[PDB]
Amino acid sequence: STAIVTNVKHFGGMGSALRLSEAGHTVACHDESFKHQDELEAFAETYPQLIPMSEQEPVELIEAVTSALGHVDILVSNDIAPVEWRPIDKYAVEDYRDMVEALQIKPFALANAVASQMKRRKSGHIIFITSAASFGPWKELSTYASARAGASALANALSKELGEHNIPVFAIAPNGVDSGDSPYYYPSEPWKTSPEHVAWVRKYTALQRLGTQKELGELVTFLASGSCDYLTGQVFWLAGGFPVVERWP
Amino acid sequence: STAIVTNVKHFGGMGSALRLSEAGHTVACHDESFKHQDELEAFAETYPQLIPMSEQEPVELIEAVTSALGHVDILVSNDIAPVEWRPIDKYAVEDYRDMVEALQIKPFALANAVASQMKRRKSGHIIFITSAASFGPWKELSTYASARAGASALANALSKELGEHNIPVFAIAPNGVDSGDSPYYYPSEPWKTSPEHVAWVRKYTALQRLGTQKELGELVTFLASGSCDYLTGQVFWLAGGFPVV
Amino acid sequence: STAIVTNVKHFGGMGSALRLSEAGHTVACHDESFKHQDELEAFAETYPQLIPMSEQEPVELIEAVTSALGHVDILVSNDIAPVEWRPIDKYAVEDYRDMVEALQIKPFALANAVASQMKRRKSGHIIFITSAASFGPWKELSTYASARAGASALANALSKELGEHNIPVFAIAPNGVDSGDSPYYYPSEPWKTSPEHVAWVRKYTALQRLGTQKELGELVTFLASGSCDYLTGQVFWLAGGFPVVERWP
Amino acid sequence: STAIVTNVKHFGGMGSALRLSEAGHTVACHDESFKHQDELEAFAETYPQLIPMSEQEPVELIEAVTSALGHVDILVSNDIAPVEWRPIDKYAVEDYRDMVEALQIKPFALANAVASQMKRRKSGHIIFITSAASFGPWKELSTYASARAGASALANALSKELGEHNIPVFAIAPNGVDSGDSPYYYPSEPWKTSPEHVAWVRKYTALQRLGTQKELGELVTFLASGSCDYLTGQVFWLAGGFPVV
Ligand SMILES: CCOC(=O)C[C@H](O)CC#N
Ligand SMILES: CCOC(=O)C[C@H](O)CC#N
Ligand SMILES: [Cl-]
Ligand SMILES: [Cl-]
Repeated sequence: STAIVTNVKHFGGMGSALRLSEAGHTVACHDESFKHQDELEAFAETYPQLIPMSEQEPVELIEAVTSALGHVDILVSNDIAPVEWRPIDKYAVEDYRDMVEALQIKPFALANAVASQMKRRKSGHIIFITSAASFGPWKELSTYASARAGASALANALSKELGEHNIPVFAIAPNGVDSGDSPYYYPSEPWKTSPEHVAWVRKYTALQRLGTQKELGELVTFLASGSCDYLTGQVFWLAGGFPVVERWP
Repeated sequence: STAIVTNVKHFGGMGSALRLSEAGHTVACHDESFKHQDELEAFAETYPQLIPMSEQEPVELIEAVTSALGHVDILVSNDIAPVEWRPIDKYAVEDYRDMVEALQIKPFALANAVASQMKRRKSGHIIFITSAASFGPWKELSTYASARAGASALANALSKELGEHNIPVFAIAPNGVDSGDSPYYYPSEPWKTSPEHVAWVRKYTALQRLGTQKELGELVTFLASGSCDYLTGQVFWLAGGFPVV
Repeated sequence: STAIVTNVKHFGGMGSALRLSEAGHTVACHDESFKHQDELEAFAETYPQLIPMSEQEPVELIEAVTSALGHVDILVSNDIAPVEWRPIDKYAVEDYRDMVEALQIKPFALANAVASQMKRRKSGHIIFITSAASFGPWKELSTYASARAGASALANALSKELGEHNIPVFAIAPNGVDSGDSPYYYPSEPWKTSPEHVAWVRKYTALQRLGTQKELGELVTFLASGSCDYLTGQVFWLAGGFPVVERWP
Repeated sequence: STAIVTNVKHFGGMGSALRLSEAGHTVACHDESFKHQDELEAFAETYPQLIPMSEQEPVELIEAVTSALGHVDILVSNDIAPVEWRPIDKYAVEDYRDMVEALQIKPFALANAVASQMKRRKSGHIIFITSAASFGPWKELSTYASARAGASALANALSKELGEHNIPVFAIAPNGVDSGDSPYYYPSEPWKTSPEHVAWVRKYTALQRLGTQKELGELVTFLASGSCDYLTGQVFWLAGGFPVV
């Protein structure tokens, strides 16, 4: 079993890669910083179980992995963009097109690049990492919440055509997952150290804590194992019960 | 009260434009065919209570309506694109982009173009016509279902920020709505006439029939009326109960 | 067209009755207080357009209305119970059975009592008034949120069998609808006068205000008019955008 | 780690009990047939790693497990009732009550009976097995679909208060899961053997097959493991993609 995890330094990247690899997948990793050989080889050295790739674009990346490693069994599309908290009327149309490019077009392109090989052998798994923002409580996140919805609905829709070929498709919609040094989307500073951030979390999530990288990695790996292919199409709300609101004053 | 309905000859266009008009709104209309003065004039003669514009892109359409009728109270973004049933590996990436542009970037642009003047007047209603295909039963409809889902979520997201400025936002997600001569998406031929289509509609929908332009128009007109602003954010599933098994 | 509205003094009762009647329905009204003729006739006097009934139980009530007025076209099941904000382990099983009796069994019994006459003439509308609590943000409302869900799912399920008979079925799930002198569920004191209650509302709803009885009545009446039978099965979230949560600290 | 699985011979019972056991939980089992020492003993011989109880009602079942194995870490409320396809006007009101009691009051009672000891230990997992029939495509299933929806919402509601005490709550809503000899709800005869059933499953579900007890059991065991507590509140749609059109 060979896996691709994208943007491996951010968001759900490391949880996914590290846990897939503990389980025994062979894990090829994409990141933007891997443009640079200095960065690539420092990651390889830091994590000798993982296989970093330099390729950046979807068709590029799939083919390199296929040639180097024989075929792609598991695709984890771990998509990122910075959130821009503007009122609607202060965006340009181009800003949404960029957001949609990074969050919705991307996972479609990776799924387009890899499907035919997966269909041909009647096996594969496909996992999009999206966001609990999809139909959520926030305001002034309109470009971000909607693009994430497009992505979650894509996974569900793909699940229905790819069933005949024995290929499960899933979407994982997180909130409040600790991201360590990564700014996407809950870095340990400030979320783990600033007393207000710590309090906001305790207020508004049912479990009263951040979720861990391990919990997200454990999920990606459960879905990829083939123990429960029958859940195909599921959007998973990986949000620790967020939001909760307290009883009336 | 001034309204804009886009792509007026297709999908929920006529339903929406005609009902708004009966209700006393001044309804400006957009459509691709109004590029051609020829077609525009034919429309205006047939529909003296509607006012068809030639303008095609969102900002010029909004500016032109604003300048000739003096402020948009109501936007109905009636969005359409040719659905092509294909398996995921047979599409060009560029085909998804085109489909997202017509079904998803376009309602954003129209909202983006009208939002600041509605906030200033603290008054307005915004309606996206999307689709019941979002998270639906279909296969090989992946581009369409997902683009339409993006558009529905956009309506919900905007309702949340625009509430504060007294501006309700809605999506209407149809299936099986009669589109007359238009092929977007259930044209009278064949859906009303071919025995085998009539029976498919009768089997997989609860009311056992197609929805009408009057039903669609009546919903748009109620939403826009100011009578039930407190539904803001809602996705209405206009599908007569589809599917049934 | 003849309508029944239940518990007419509470919740969505008056909005429903008054607006149905403005539209030209003949409106028969049920309330618990109508047990007492003193209360009945004061309501009749106060509102001469409306027809109060004394009957309390579903079979009882339907038959009286049918005999007095010829047939029932529109059923508005406007169901109430006091919410009890306990932790789960502090309920008795009986407390949930009571809640389920008042919120879920009741609307089923009224729909059971009236269906056959509606099926026979191939016309009718059925409206349950439930609650946005159904899958909501609250805690320690567990008996209340779930019973309301049972009721909303009932409406949807009934819509699918009653389509062949041209009978639309809907569920209206409110939050924060001003209820005047009624304690179910947002009385004007304190919600309209106490500065904290007013503030909580501004914090957490998108429109930053209570919803009105008129807005709810306008909806029941729109659905009953037959202008848009094609929405059958809809659960309407009549909650003014609740909940919203502010940007990160 | 101690678990309880109810109605163990039906629906998701064996899936759940057997997988939990393989994972090192001590699994107590309940079932109507364990009224009769006869049947209980036959079960215990066949399944030496499972421990069947005779107790029938929620509080005695919980007390008896607590006293013989010393604290319930895991509740799996595997709920069942005979579905009778009838139109709304043909049911007795009392038939809805019975259906609500078995599918909805029962998981409440079991949760109600175990919650305080889990809060004290700040440790526990609670899983309801419900149904994909909630807001589904079926007609004349009104009592069943609604009772199951009540049960699913109960899981979500409890997750919200029990979070604070470190106790995750879940529902699993199945369709088309092989139930072996059990008639709740897809027995091997006929669903595995009759040509016409095999083809219906093949047509209306995306994976074109029935789910297995191993798949169900693997989900329960993952949820209960402590590995992904942050999903708490989730309704898992275990339906292989049903329906498709
Ligand atoms: C705008 C706040 O961010 C989120 O909603 C969640 C984020 O997208 C994913 C995580 N963790
Ligand atoms: C427990 C708080 O009450 C609600 O959720 C809304 C209420 O049930 C209906 C209204 N208005
Ligand atoms: Cl349509
Ligand atoms: Cl099942």
